[PDB]
Amino acid sequence: SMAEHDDADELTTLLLQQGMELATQSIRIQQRTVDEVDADIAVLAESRR
Amino acid sequence: LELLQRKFTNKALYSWMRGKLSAIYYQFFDLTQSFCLMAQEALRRELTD
Repeated sequence: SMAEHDDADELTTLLLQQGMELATQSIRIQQRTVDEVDADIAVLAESRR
Repeated sequence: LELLQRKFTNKALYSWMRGKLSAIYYQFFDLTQSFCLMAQEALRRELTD
């Protein structure tokens, strides 16, 4: 029984670490999206000129 | 998946464990039935029926 519980805990820890690094990559993706929106604003400024 | 395969309680451990238990159960059932039969014979002798 103790071995089973330990193995389950180890699996949970591994899942958490993987989720952490995926979250970091998501941060980067969202920053890139913001940059794209800024570029669109620049295009609009040129058209208005 | 790789972590799951290297677990202490992997598939092989459970398979061997339940196979050994199945063999033990199979023999123990015969032993217990023989014991119950001799107990019934003792009761029959006691009641003379």
